[PDB]
Amino acid sequence: LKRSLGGVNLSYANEGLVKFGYTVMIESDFMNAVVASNIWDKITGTEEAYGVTVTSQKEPIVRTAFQLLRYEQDQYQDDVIHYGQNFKIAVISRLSEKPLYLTSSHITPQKCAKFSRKQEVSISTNEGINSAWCFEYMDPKLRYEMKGQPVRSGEPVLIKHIPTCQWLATDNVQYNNEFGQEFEVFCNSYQCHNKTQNLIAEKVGRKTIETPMRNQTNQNTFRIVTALYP
Amino acid sequence: MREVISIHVGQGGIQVGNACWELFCLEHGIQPDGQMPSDKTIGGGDDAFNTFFSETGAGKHVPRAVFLDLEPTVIDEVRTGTYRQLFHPEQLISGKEDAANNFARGHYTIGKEIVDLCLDRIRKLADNCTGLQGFLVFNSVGGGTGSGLGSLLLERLSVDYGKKSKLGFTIYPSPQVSTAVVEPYNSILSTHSLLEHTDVAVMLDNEAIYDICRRNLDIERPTYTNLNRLIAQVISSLTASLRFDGALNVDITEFQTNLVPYPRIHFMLSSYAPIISAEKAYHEQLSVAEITNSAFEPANMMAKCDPRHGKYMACSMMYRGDVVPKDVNASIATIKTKRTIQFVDWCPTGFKVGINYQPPTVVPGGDLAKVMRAVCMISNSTAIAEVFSRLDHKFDLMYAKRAFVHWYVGEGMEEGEFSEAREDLAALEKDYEEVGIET
Amino acid sequence: MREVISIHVGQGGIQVGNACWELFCLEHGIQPDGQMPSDKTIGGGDDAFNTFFSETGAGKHVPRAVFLDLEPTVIDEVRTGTYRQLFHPEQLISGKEDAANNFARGHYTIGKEIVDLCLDRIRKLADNCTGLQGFLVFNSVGGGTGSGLGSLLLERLSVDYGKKSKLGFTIYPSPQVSTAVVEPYNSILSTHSLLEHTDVAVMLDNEAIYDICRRNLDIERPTYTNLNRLIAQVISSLTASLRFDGALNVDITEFQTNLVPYPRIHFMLSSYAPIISAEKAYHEQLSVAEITNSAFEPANMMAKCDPRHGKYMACSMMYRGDVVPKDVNASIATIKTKRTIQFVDWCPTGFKVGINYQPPTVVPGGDLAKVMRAVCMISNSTAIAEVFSRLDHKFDLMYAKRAFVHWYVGEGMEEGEFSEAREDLAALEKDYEEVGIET
Amino acid sequence: MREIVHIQGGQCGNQIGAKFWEVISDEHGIDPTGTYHGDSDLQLERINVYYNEATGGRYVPRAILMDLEPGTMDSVRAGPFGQLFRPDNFVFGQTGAGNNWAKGHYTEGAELIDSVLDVVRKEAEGCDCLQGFQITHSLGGGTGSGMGTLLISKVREEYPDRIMETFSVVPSPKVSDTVVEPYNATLSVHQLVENADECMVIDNEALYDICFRTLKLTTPTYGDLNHLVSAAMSGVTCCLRFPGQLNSDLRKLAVNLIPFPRLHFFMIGFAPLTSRGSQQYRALTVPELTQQMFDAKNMMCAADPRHGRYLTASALFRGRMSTKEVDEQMLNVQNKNSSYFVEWIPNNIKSSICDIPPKGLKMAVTFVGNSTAIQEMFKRVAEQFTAMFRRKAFLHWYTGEGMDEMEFTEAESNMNDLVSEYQQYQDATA
Amino acid sequence: YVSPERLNDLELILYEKIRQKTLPGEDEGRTVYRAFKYFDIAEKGVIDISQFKAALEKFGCVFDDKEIHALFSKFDVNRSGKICYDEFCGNFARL
Amino acid sequence: RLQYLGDKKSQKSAAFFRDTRVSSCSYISLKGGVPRAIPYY
Ligand SMILES: Nc1nc2c(ncn2[C@@H]2O[C@H](COP(=O)(O)OP(=O)(O)OP(=O)(O)O)[C@@H](O)[C@H]2O)c(=O)[nH]1
Ligand SMILES: Nc1nc2c(ncn2[C@@H]2O[C@H](COP(=O)(O)OP(=O)(O)OP(=O)(O)O)[C@@H](O)[C@H]2O)c(=O)[nH]1
Ligand SMILES: Nc1nc2c(ncn2[C@@H]2O[C@H](COP(=O)(O)OP(=O)(O)O)[C@@H](O)[C@H]2O)c(=O)[nH]1
Ligand SMILES: [Mg+2]
Ligand SMILES: [Mg+2]
Repeated sequence: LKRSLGGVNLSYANEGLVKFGYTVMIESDFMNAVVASNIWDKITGTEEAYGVTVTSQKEPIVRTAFQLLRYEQDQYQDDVIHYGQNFKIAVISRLSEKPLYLTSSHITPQKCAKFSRKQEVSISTNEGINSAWCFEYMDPKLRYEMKGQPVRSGEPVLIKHIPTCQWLATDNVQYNNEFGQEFEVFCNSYQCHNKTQNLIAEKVGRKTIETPMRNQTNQNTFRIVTALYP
Repeated sequence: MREVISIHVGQGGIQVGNACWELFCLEHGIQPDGQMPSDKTIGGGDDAFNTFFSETGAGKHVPRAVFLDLEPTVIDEVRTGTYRQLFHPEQLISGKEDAANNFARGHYTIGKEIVDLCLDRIRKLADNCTGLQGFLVFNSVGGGTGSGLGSLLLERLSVDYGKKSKLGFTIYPSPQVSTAVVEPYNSILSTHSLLEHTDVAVMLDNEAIYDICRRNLDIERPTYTNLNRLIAQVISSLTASLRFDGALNVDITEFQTNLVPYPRIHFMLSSYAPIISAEKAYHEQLSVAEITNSAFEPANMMAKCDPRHGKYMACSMMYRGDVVPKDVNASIATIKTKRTIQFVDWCPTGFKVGINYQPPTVVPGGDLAKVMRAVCMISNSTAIAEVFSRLDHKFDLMYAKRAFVHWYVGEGMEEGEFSEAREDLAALEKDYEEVGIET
Repeated sequence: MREVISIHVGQGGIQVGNACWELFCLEHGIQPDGQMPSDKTIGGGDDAFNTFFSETGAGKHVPRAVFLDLEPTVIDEVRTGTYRQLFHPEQLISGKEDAANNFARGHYTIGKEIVDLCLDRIRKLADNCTGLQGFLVFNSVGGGTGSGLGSLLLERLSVDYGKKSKLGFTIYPSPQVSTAVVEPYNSILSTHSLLEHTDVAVMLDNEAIYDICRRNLDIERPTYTNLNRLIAQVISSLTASLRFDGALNVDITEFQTNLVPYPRIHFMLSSYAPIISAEKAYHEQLSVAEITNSAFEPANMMAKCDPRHGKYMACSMMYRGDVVPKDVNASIATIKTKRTIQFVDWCPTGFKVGINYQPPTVVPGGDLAKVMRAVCMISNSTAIAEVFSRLDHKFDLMYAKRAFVHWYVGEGMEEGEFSEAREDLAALEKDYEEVGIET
Repeated sequence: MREIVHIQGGQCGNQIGAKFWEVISDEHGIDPTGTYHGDSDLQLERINVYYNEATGGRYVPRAILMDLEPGTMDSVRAGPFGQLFRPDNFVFGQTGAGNNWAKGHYTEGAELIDSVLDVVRKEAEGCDCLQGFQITHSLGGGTGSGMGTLLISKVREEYPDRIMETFSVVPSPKVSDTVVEPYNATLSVHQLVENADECMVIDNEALYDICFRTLKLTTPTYGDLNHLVSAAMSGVTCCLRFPGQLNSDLRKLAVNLIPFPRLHFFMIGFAPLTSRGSQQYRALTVPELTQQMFDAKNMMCAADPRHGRYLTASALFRGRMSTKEVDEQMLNVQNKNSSYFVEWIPNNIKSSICDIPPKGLKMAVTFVGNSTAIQEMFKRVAEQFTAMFRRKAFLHWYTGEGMDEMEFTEAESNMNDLVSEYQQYQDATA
Repeated sequence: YVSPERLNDLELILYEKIRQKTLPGEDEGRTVYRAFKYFDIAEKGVIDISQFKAALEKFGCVFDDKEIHALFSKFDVNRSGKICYDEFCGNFARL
Repeated sequence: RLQYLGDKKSQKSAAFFRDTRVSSCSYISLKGGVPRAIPYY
């Protein structure tokens, strides 16, 4: 508890322009909780990955802080993060000695979520494709003309996996660990089950695959938040 | 690209269409005024309402149905009701005078001058549609205008269209509780008219519906409104496969084969479960295994005939909710192992399992609570023999002295129609017995 | 996964049934609201509520109970009582007319119009259960409804399920403090029904409880609330092992193979200790030394039958608290040393031992305070023959010249049946006399 | 270089397809967007086998999705991994099949065959040297069995030399999902014998038995069944994309798995499988791998290989293992399981070696074996027709397509003796 | 909103629901009173908005939170927030 | 070979279970007018 509850100070946000380097939190807008990490508990994984937990308490703690370090050199040398610009979740240097990265693997009958039964999200030390992520605007219609646009702190944020294209969200499922009671974290697509006749859209050509025609519910809603004061 | 045009005729048809359309509109989220909230039009191009709705291009959503009736009372109520602005102000055709429980009247005298408009309207409605999958017709057999226009419309559509599949959700007379006294006639004649011109029919008798509500929902004084609501639930369950994605999908064409080994006599017996009220809802598990078992209990049956009397030919299961597919197959095993239901010797495999994800939707003012699973019952067995004979016996008893006949003879009907039709009724009281029985 | 279905029928059972559940409710922390908040425990603990409660998926627990009685008077108070929101709304079967303390009415004419619902409820209840270990039924024998419907219900189960063991707690008329005037008739005919149908019977005569209440509790004006409290303890006393960790768990299946040497000799009497109030307890020591010694005190037995008047045939004991097992052996050995308590020649080992750690739970506002130890003594002895004899003596005088016979005769029960009862009841007695003879 | 093509049809055939590309996309290190991000330089050398080069550096699968109902194809593209397939390659009508084998082969399915035959020919012509076609579909479904087979039938008239595969999910009598389940499969089956070079039969019961028993899973979803079948797919061509000590293209297996020209129906199995709660407690190495793979229950066919004798069998070990251990276990299994590697063909087990283990596991194998034990499946499954044929009918839903009786009485005349061909090559001895 | 007669209409459907659920020989007021006496546990005679919503859902009359609040305020003239079901049931009996 | 096939000649015999819509297999023997039905592939 001591180290985990060690002092943490979230960095300020200027002009609401969250930029790589500012120690930020990850909240669940619909689940009203903040993503929390654990180093003690060990997942059933031969590699070194560690479980994650979403916590209702919003008091700031180091274990709930991550780092947004540029994932790959790109044309966007200016520091403002752009939609669809690759980036990685980085853990605070205080939680663990070795740099820890959150990662997820594909569906598998052998590899499956402990509770949700979906693709699990892993806090491991792997250094491959499995680290990338890219923001995407909440409004379904704007999904197209947001490419390359600035992201503003305080605006709702969804998450999807570039290696697999699954959204990281939270659901009302209980979980057990030392740090009291908590919910689980996993990646999935809670797409509105209603179907859209996309086939005829192409041949008739009224529409293109790029603009999505399937509503995405709230349970995937995440909103980046900065510290209260500078 | 897939749509189904719903055709309604008669008092019962009009009311059932009203309830079912309320259910469909609420389930798809279209507000009563016909204008979707301006926050969920992302899929407006394709969406799912195309199955029952055809966008006007400016926002309004037109139901793909037509209402016909010769009595202005019900048609007037629809216009003055809270759904006034939804239906098209010409597709609810209005009659002039009532048929008054005379199947002869509604088929050769008062309906000739109006059937013409129905054909034109239906053709115009179908023209906009692109992938017509089938037609649904709800009608009240024991009602004059219902059977008459109901029969004439089906006969005309036969020649007009041909191979298009179409299902008949009739409302046959109750076994002992009665509303009309001449129901045996207008019931019998309609039978022949539908027999060789409709491909599939399902019984929806009343008393069976009434008891189901009393036993489960605990409403000792139910009105017709409670009756119509369940029927809408059955329609939604049957059609949900066409508008909600699922692992196992059943289309209207998936029925003419999987349950129809023969063309001429097309009949069914259905049931529903669960039907649970709030006061008795949260306190129970509502497991998939138990729900399916409750389905085959004769007490919950939706027609006044105990299925145990004979042999089951085929049965189609359509689930909606959070059913785990592995659970579905296990459940069927228990049904087959139970010795209380014995399949007609030939059934080799007459189960068609349908799995859909979207849960049933609850409408305000209804009796059903909120549930996470459901099962639909559509299976025909030799048990549909009681319904036909029982109607017939009354026919002979009341025809043995030429009673009530003159109401028919002087309206244009020849005398030979009755003689010929009853021969079809004999041709139906000597059908479901050859395999009802080491041959 | 280990669950037992409870059956309650009749006025006598209902209140004793009422007492058992509350303590059962208390022991798990499920407040009458239907919740188990605990120390904010959600998934962070074992699953022990299976033994007597079932999970509904989200929230509340539904007890595995079915209630039967022909007079809605008793059911109503429970339905509107302090636990109104716990029991299933419809599983509380309610009758229309009182059994009027006549067996013939309760077994042949009015009792045959409600069993159908009972079996239907039970069959569905067993479906949810996966590790059914047996049945526990509470009933009264001195009442037409009690013996009648209870007997018919038990018979129905015998064929429906068969090998499933049955344990029933009945309430026979007191030797002299007795209320009903026709109670003996119903009892004997009840004995025939359960003689060859039930497996383990636990005598729970009422008068014995009064002395236990008065002498030890030092209460001179006990009420029906007090007596019910003791019974719930024993009922919770006997089955508590299956659901909590213990040194040597003992399953309900391990009574027919350890307490009934012969198929017909299956009637057994109970006793409880220690018994101490909330005033004079902390100044007394309550050691395994004397607690076991008191349990064999004839005056402390839970039934009005002197164990000093017959040899001991087989015994079974369960310990709870912080009892060190070796303390268990020491208490038993001296008992054998004492010559007052004597066993039969053919039982070399006649002590079955079991230890369960959990301390008995205290329901505030009662008579028994929080002690750290206790023991339940359940033993079958040949001395119980007298009680059956005493009932027989009552029957002969009141049946010599047809006392109240016409009331029973007119309901349909044959006159010669009583001759059947006398034959069976006396036959069992003559069976017991031979068993006690020495080799 | 010796690339192949895939034609998956029918909702059943489509759903399996939906994951295989999911499975394949991982092995070559490709995410949904169609961009390369792999790790090992060997990952990309043999990539041309399943993808075609495209502008912008993006790759698209060489797949043709064929269906007669609109919902299925509308379903896939809007879901995860929905961008890989070329939009043009899609083909669908406005009618549907409705598990009517008649409608799917003469009236509706016949009229649209032009497009699918139009698209299929073009893609095959593009490849430098077409290795062969692999056809996946459900004979229990309408479009797959009914219209899907014809494409299998027709394509033979244009490409006589290339070899075929079929991952057909034949339905089993235990739990039937359709009453028609037993007038669409066989009529597609009968045409299957004369054209299909090889046949893989996957029985649903095996999947549920496979999932519940070994995986120790509680509430599986079709996503569970689909992937396990898909994993088998990677085994067939696994050695076709990575270097190894002992390689064997899909041709080489064909030579050493079919004892006689027409007896081309196999049973397959995938190992090793263990539950989430059991991984650590198991020491995974070469010799206990054989115990799982040769176990009958591991088979995906409802038939029990203990009902008959194995004719020929092949196994492709996955994971980097030496050459010595692979052979020796074969010698013992042959001798110990001699009773079944029947007796007139010595050492009827083929061996393969590949050095790319499935990501996240260090040893696994794929099984493709021929054993008369398949005879039961073609004897019992729907065996009721022989008694249920006698009464001549259900016809009115199938003569609606001009089908006559002679097309049925003739089939057994052509079809009478499969086991009467398989049975004979089970008791014969030198 | 819900100021206009829509609140009265909701009462009309509600009155129908209890009328359908009413047992023979008893008025709707007793049927509504028994449900209120079933839901309440304090026995004081006053229930909160949550209890009122639970009673409505049991009868099958389920509406949005705004409508439930409006109905409660319509009969809660005092604005204390603890409506008395004794008068609430009596009004239904009169109607 | 072996395998299976369909039946496909409906409007032939039994004169009653002919075209009785109800998945009723093919038709009804009635040669003896007694029990077992025709026991889709
Ligand atoms: N279950 C149910 N049955 C209805 C309903 N409305 C009408 N019916 C049936 O209709 C019968 C009464 O005659 P109708 O068929 O309604 O008469 P109609 O259709 O208006 O024909 P005409 O009266 O000649 O104009 C009753 O016996 C009912 O079985 C309804 O809302 N629910
Ligand atoms: N100790 C005890 N005995 C009871 C209780 N209730 C009923 N009895 C027994 O029941 C016998 C009389 O039967 P009833 O009072 O009529 O109850 P019943 O057996 O259900 O018979 P019915 O009134 O017809 O329902 C008495 O002699 C009691 O021994 C109780 O609460 N405690
Ligand atoms: N294993 C597996 N079987 C499937 C899947 N989808 C469908 N099926 C099987 O396919 C059968 C039905 O096929 P059908 O719908 O008639 O094929 P279609 O006519 O092309 O749509 C069912 O019995 C299922 O067992 C799947 O994703 N996995
Ligand atoms: Mg009318
Ligand atoms: Mg009583």
